[PDB]
Amino acid sequence: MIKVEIKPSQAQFTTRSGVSRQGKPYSLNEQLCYVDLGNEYPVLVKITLDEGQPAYAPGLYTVHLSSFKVGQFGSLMIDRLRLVPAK
Repeated sequence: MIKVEIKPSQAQFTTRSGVSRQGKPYSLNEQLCYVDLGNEYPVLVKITLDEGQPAYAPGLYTVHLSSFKVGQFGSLMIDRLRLVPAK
């Protein structure tokens, strides 16, 4: 479990439907690169939704280390480029 600090500056959240788009069944809601853990201020870490997750909480959120399928995919890639767990 890792923590992120998705600031409200770009914390837009659009509820995703079952099928928002034939290509992408769920809408994307990415914010910025923020993590509550690192050298000091939010390090550069995005909680890439990757349509596998919705936007959650503005300001502060947590990007699970297991914020991706492990073993089932083998990679934390499912929709697009994803960042490894912050630490």
